[PDB]
Amino acid sequence: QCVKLNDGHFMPVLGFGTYAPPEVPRSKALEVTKLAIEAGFRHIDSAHLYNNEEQVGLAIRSKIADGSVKREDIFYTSKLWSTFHRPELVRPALENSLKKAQLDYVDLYLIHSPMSLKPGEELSPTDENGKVIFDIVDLCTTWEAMEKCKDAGLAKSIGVSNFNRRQLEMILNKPGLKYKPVCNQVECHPYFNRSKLLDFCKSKDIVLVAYSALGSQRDKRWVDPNSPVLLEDPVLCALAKKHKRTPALIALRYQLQRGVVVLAKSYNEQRIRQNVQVFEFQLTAEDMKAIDGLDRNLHYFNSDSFASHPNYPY
Ligand SMILES: NC(=O)c1ccc[n+]([C@@H]2O[C@H](COP(=O)([O-])OP(=O)(O)OC[C@H]3O[C@@H](n4cnc5c(N)ncnc54)[C@H](OP(=O)(O)O)[C@@H]3O)[C@@H](O)[C@H]2O)c1
Ligand SMILES: COc1ccccc1NC(=O)c1ccccc1OCc1c(C)noc1C
Repeated sequence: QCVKLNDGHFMPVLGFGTYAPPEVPRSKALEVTKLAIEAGFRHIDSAHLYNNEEQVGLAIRSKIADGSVKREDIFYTSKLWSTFHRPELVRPALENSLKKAQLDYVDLYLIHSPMSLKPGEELSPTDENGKVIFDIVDLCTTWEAMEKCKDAGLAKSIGVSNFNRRQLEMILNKPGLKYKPVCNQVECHPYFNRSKLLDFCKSKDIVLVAYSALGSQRDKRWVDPNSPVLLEDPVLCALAKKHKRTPALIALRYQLQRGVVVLAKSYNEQRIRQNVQVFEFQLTAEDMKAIDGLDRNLHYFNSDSFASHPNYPY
C-alpha cells in the first residue's frame, strides 16, 4: 500500500520508526529493523539525529543480501539535522549519512526541523550559560541545497519535518521553486490530529506523515509524566475491543483512513509484527468521528528552550 508523491515516486503508507533513547545499545537498531522488514515493513525512518544510520543501513543490506528484498522494495528516509541548515553543509551531510548507511541514495531526505542551530560537531550546541545556541538561516536557501541533492540523485524525494503552515508557504512561494516538499513529517495522533494542517497539505499535494502516532515514547527528559497516555485512552480501548484489535492498531488505522502516512516505532518483536496488522481491518465512519473527538491540542514534544526560537512551529 503506497501513496503517490507529487514528484512521481511512491511511499509506503506504513513506516517503521527507528529512534531509540541512547540508553538502548546501538546494536538493537540493527536487530529490530531486520525484524521490521521481516514482519512486512518497507518504509524505514531514520535521521542523523538518531545516531543509528549505520545499524539501520546494515539491516537493509542484510535483508537485501539474504534475498528477502531488493533495494527498490525499501523506502529509506533520513533527515538533515538542524546544525547543517546552512546551504554549503547540506550535501556533505547527506553524503555522510549515505556513507554511514552504505547506500547509494535515500528514498527521502527531510529538513528535520525549521529551528536552526549553531553549526559544529554537537547535535545540541550549548553556550556558557547552559542555553542552546540558535542560528539564523534562510530556510529557502536550505531548500535550494536540498533540491540539488534530488538533482544529483542522492535523494529520490525531498520534504520537510515539523513545519507549520507559514513555514510551508515560505518554501511553496519561493521564486524559482524546483521541487515542492513531498511531505511534512509532524507530530500527529488522536490528541493532536493536525486536521487543519492536514487539510492544507492535501490542498498542496503534500503528504502528512505522522510521528508519535502511538502517543510517543514518553521520554523522561521531555514528555510530562502527567500528560495523558494515548494507548490507555478509553475510546481507543473501546474500539479495540469492538474490532478485536489493540489500541495501537486503532491509532494507526485512524491515520491511514484519513489519508495520513503513519510511522510506528517499536523495539519489541511481537509489537513490531502486530503493527502490520493495521491493514487487516477497517474503522467505521462513526469510529472515525469518535477518534476525532479526542483532539485536545496536546503535543508530547515539550520544550521551554525552543519555545523562544524564531522558527518555533507551535
Ligand atoms: N521528525 C521528527 O521530529 C520526529 C520526532 C519524533 C519521532 N520521529 C520518528 O517517528 C517514529 C515514531 O515516533 P515515536 O518515537 O514518538 O514513537 P511511537 O510510534 O509514537 O510509539 C510510542 C511507543 O509505543 C510502543 N508501541 C509500539 N507498538 C506498540 C503496540 N502494538 N502496542 C503497544 N505499544 C506499542 C512502543 O514501545 P515498544 O518499543 O516497547 O514497543 C513505542 O515506544 C520515531 O521512531 C522517529 O523515526 C520523528
Ligand atoms: C527541537 O527538537 C530537538 C532539538 C535538539 C535535540 C532533540 C530534539 N528533539 C527530539 O529529540 C524529539 C524527540 C521526541 C519527539 C520530538 C522531538 O523533536 C520534535 C521537534 C520539533 C517540534 N521541532 O523540531 C523537532 C526536532
